[PDB]
Amino acid sequence: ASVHGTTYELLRRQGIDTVFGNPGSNELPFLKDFPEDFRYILALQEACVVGIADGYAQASRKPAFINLHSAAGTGNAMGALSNAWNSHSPLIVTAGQQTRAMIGVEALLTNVDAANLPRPLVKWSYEPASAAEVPHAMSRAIHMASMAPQGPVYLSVPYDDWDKDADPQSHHLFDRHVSSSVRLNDQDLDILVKALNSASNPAIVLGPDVDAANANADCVMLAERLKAPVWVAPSAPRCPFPTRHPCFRGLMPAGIAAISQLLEGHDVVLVIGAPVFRYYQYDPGQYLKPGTRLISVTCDPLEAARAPMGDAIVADIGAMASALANLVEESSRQLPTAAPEPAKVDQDAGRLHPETVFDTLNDMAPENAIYLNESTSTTAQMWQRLNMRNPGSYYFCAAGGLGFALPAAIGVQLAEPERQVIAVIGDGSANYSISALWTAAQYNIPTIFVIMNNGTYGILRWFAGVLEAENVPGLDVPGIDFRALAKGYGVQALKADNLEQLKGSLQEALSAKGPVLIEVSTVS
Amino acid sequence: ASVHGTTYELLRRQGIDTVFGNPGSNELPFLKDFPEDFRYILALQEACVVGIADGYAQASRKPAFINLHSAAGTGNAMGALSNAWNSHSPLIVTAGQQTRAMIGVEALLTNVDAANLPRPLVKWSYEPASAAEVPHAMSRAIHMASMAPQGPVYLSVPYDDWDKDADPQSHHLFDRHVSSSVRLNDQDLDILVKALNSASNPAIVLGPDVDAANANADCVMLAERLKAPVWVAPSAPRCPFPTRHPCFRGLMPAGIAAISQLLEGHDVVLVIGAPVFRYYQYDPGQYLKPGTRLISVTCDPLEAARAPMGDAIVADIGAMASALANLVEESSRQLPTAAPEPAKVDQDAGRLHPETVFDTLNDMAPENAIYLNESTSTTAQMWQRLNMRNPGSYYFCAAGGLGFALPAAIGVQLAEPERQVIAVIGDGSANYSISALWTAAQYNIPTIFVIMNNGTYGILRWFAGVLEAENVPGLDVPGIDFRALAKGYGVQALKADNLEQLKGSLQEALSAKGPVLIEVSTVSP
Amino acid sequence: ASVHGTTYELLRRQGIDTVFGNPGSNELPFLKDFPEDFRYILALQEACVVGIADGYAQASRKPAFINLHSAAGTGNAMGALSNAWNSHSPLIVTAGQQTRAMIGVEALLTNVDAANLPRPLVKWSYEPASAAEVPHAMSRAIHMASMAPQGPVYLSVPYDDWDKDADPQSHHLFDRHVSSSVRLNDQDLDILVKALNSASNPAIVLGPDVDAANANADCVMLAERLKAPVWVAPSAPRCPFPTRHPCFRGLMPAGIAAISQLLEGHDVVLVIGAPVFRYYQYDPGQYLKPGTRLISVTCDPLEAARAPMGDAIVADIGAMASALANLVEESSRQLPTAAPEPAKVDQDAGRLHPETVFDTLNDMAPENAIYLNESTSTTAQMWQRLNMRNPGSYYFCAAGGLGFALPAAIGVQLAEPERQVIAVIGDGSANYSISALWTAAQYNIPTIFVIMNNGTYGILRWFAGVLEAENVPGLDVPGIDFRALAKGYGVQALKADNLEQLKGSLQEALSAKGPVLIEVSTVS
Ligand SMILES: Cc1ncc(C[n+]2csc(CCOP(=O)(O)OP(=O)(O)O)c2C)c(N)n1
Ligand SMILES: Cc1ncc(C[n+]2csc(CCOP(=O)(O)OP(=O)(O)O)c2C)c(N)n1
Ligand SMILES: Cc1ncc(C[n+]2csc(CCOP(=O)(O)OP(=O)(O)O)c2C)c(N)n1
Ligand SMILES: [Ca+2]
Ligand SMILES: [Ca+2]
Ligand SMILES: [Ca+2]
Ligand SMILES: [Mg+2]
Repeated sequence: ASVHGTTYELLRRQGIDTVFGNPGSNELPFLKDFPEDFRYILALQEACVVGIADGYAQASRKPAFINLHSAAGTGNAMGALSNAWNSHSPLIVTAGQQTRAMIGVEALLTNVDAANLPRPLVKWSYEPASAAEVPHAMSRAIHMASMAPQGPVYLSVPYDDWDKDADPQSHHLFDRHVSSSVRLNDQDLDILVKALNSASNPAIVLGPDVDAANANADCVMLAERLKAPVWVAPSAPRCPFPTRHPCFRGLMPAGIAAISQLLEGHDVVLVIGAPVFRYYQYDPGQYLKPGTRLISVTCDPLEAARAPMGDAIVADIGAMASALANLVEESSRQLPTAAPEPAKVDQDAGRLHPETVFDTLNDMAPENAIYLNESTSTTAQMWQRLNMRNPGSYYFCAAGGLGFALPAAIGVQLAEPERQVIAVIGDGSANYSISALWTAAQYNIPTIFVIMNNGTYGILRWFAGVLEAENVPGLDVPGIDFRALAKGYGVQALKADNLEQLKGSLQEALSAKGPVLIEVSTVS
Repeated sequence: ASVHGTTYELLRRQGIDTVFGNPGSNELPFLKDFPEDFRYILALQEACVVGIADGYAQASRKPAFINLHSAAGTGNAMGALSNAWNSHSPLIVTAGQQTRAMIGVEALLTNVDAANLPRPLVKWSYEPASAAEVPHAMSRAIHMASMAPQGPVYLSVPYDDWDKDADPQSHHLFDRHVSSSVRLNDQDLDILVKALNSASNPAIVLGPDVDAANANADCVMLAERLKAPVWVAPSAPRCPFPTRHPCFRGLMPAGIAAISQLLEGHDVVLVIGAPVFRYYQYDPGQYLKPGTRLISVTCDPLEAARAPMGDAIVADIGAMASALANLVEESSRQLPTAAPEPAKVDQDAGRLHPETVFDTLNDMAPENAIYLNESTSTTAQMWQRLNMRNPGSYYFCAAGGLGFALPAAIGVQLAEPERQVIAVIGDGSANYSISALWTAAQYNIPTIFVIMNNGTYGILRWFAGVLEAENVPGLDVPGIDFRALAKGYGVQALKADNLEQLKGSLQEALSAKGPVLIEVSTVSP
Repeated sequence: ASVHGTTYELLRRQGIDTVFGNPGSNELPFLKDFPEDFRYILALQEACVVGIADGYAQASRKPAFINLHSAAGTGNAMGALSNAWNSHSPLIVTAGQQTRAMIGVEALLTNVDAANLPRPLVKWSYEPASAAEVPHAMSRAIHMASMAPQGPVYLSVPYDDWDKDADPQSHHLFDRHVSSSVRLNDQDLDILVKALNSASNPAIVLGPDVDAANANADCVMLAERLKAPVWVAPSAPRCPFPTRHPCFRGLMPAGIAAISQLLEGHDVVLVIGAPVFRYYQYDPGQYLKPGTRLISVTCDPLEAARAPMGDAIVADIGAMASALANLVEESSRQLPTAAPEPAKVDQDAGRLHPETVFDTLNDMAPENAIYLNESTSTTAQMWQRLNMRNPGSYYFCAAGGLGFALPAAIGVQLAEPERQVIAVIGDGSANYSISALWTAAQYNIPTIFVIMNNGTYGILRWFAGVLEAENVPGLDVPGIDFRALAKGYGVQALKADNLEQLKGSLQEALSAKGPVLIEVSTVS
């Protein structure tokens, strides 16, 4: 058997049947004789390729396979990999390398010191020392990406390797099962449950790894058992809790003082599946107010190590959430009261307020809709106004790297064809991966794109105000016609200059058969 | 003085007055109080920001300054940095980092292992140990970028550093002059000259570093004195020789066997300013045929070390080219036999052949026009059919990384407002950096973009053909409206479905005052 | 408080009270005002510092703290870090950096690209961006080194940081508890238990991580339950099992074909706490013969991902071994019969056979002795002839990096003052970290060093034979007088040119009160 055949059988047996790519000469030998049982998803830009695979991996909760072209292709994908690292996305990234005979002279398309290129944004980077080693390296890549903490991995393969003969003993690779679904030992776990039962005013904080492990339901039960208010960790890449649940308290502000102030009065704080903490703005103060004890459960050793306070437990979030939810006593305390419904903002017949857009989406979108957010100046309003009952309903670039939501929305839609994906993207962020639109049109992926157009870098303007910075250039982005951009890539475009038009467009988009883009004129 | 004021004074004193950027919160403290003598050029994407800066640096023959945001921004620009490494572009890439007080907890926007991120694609990568060191670090970066072999450098700066006090002794950095324009010592230089003089059949091979050093004229004199045929190194990122000069033989095919054959018979082969060699396709054979002696002159130690044959000299192209040009004696040998004329290919009144397009461009474009090529399948024909007699008249992505030409065509146009830039770009390549068009509109850079739309990844379909590779997915890119994309970013758009329309389109484009995009319906392979 | 005080308090609160080091100017501001509750162990060389700390960490099953000088000091120690990586030794390596004001100009003693230097032989490499962060960085290092899979970490600190003001919120670091004591979920653990109970002919293979977790007893129980033969994985760094137990089958030869042959007939092979596998010699063949299924329990994701065959479970060895040992049913199968005692080799009145030396050590050493092996050409003989009943009784360079055993023997002896340490080192290996002897004499660490002198690189001479390689230079090391070297460093020395002198020297050595070195004349 050839390395080519052996490799595809490996992918197939490990449950991988989709290839997200942008091709090059180095990758032709691998793409040739493409298995009929495999699917290839072309994106025009590498940043788009990874974004789409990222959305697909996250929604499907399974590793995604990518094929890029040498250093140039890998390089273009770097920004996307930065997000994938933060969101623990299981991405197997392969890139074609020059033929071994030509690597020495550094011929054109040679990926120099290839393993080093994507570092430090991957848990594993590797180039095999021989063709026969390739299947085994691929097997390594598959399990490294899938083991906790999940993350992107990198593999470089010289194009001449694929036709070579593969080692017959590679058959042992096909059916390897690697598990990391583990939880705290019985003894220590009982001590933890003791502590939770004995707390007089517990609070719970959930991060994206809860949604990734589909432990949302288990967390809901745990909260109901402890009668505890629930928060989502700051800078949230996902949503791990029904946002209308009486326990839900909303998105924590990404500041040190702000968070210790919020947790004040809570004697024990259970953090599940989140870093402690993913702060953003400079907000000096106490990490925790005296009287508050923090206990962290995380799947990532790097997160437990760098937390500046509290105890940490490194385990699988799914197994841990399940264990706790089923072991804690039912507290007699009153169940928390659901937060009040957001106030209706005053809306004239002009440009729409971000609050109005969200309220309208909430009224018109299906109950099982999936939202992506890359509208940076309106994130807070988005969490308050969208009712998200189900898991996997929200995605936001995990490292703050723009260009994520647009291609990811296509990947997510591909992963969940029964759920309407609605991406809310700012006029600024939209340009980073605009060409992903073409993939949506080409593969009939009925994703809905809502472009929030206020002609500027909203968030940046705000920051410039709180720093008091004057004469800052490059904050404005006038002169972009997004309907023409969407026509450029074969996507139906609509405009919403006002509320009347916004409802009309939303109704039309929801009904349309293919992907639709709506340009909304929002206030500055 | 603040680190902010000191750093801007250093850039000012070092001849930098332009900043290509895409801003983020980590960079606000730096962009604030933007000096009135500085000019900021905004790009919607990072790849686009770097590409434009690259074109600007290569055409101006001076280092370019870039400001990006954290790892996300730097990452988006990696593909572009691969090209820049290969073309020795002097680029100074600075990226904002999180406040020092917030790095430890790895807050959002922290650039982890910052200096490691752009490796191995930069000459130098660094994050200062404190605020006061920032100005010094910036100096190191400026000089690392400008010193032979020129290249991109990376500097990460925590945003809280800008408002801090600078070391008073930082003033010593302002007027620092560093020179690397050196040449072979007199003794060894005379020996080399003697070799060239005694050669009975020398050949010359020029690389992109010749055009970078503006050594084209000196190389012409040298070629004329030696009466030697002149070739351009394979995968040529630039043009270092008048393509219509009688010594010019053309672009070398990127194959080991193809090159040894072309050089057969030449007792002495002098290679100037090129890697040896930048092969591409697998084309196994002899590196050099017996009886052929090769001498390479490079400014990059890495190039001299990796060459699989010949002697090498690591020196400044400018100085070396000038020295040799004026040292070699005039040979009485006869000039090289005149090269045949590119045939006028068959063309009906339907979709245009790439050759028809190049012939028309060469007939209508000004003598001092600058071309940028990102049409991968038509490169060979472009070189045969375009008369480029001046320096700085050609750019092609140096590492083969697509997404170069479009933004770079804007950078080049900015650097040379008196020369008409004409980007020839395949429908595939055009998508990698499409948003760059917005920058041309916003700042009214009158670059002309010619999109060769054949609906496919031409070069790939061909390579798949020779490999007898059947059932290869992802080679077709149908359903792309480029006039609509141009409109989306505010650029005037025209279309050419046939020869007559192409001519009229070019005429209109050359008389336009702003950027113009022309979608050309070319024949699919 | 100062960064200096805060830091010593953190180490104190985290259980650290010993600094192994070799000082430099960059380390003076750290070492000044050395806390009275801390002890400092000086070594003449860096490879020796880390070797000693490594031995101490392995034997105490706790993280060892190290202090080295800048780049030159760190550099000198990288061979030893190579062993520590393979042994999963929890070493916290700290190295002084130039003052922040001088790093830019690259003054003398400046550690350029400090974080990159130790890579990739460390779990985590870091240099704080400010002095106030030093304490937090130290916290990360401590936890990163202690979390499974344990291993070495590296922190570079500019010497001017120590005298700076610490962040008051640093107090949150002091009592952080981080646990990775985890095991497979009940559901999946039940399936594994069933597979083991239904096994018709199971075998067990143990690695060094068993002895590290002190799960030896649990493994014994598991073995007796299942009535299964017990191997030790190849290239063994430690001894995870009593070598005279009825189930004990010995150390597996370090080859592919040899191991699959040995496992032939066993339907289920359970590998615990070992890579799969640490092969050495070139022995091509089947990874496993048909009919043999393999299950591996490892605490290291890198090991699980790279095994060429079998299923894997990534969990804590201590927790998993305990659960399994108490869950599996008692088999009705007949308990294996103990391996027959090794034959007595013929010994004339001249030089000594390695076999004779081990037989004599076994006869005269205490039952709780601790052996360290650096006699590369006599490892097999050593495993068969030494009866090691207890945990922590054997150590061997885990990456085959020589210069480990001499200093490590000192570290182990320091960690275990009640157990006699006996290091068996070849004349060749003795030279790599010879100056370590000084430390044993300085602090009167009564380690016994047995030098096997055959005046050559035995193992190398043997390998040159298999490859029929002739005319190989540098294989002989004549003219080394080890008694004079011991005298040079203040250690009592004895000689043994024959069996009668071996017995004599051994009795005196064991009766000795300080360290002793015995030079034994062994056959070629
Ligand atoms: C790749 C990348 N480039 C730049 C930034 C910095 N950045 C963050 S938000 C933002 C403005 C986003 O504009 P828009 O999409 O309009 O959101 P708005 O603030 O207008 O709601 C920028 C430039 C980033 N986070 N990632
Ligand atoms: C960033 C990047 N991605 C992928 C490739 C591989 N690649 C080389 S040529 C090519 C197709 C280019 O098509 P087009 O621009 O239409 O030129 P044509 O071949 O059609 O003439 C691709 C995908 C590359 N060189 N750079
Ligand atoms: C630092 C280091 N250098 C070299 C080697 C290679 N090596 C392994 S064993 C050996 C010879 C050891 O000889 P000795 O300690 O006398 O034992 P003998 O083979 O004589 O029994 C060498 C050179 C190594 N493993 N580590
Ligand atoms: Ca905006
Ligand atoms: Ca094309
Ligand atoms: Ca020896
Ligand atoms: Mg890198």
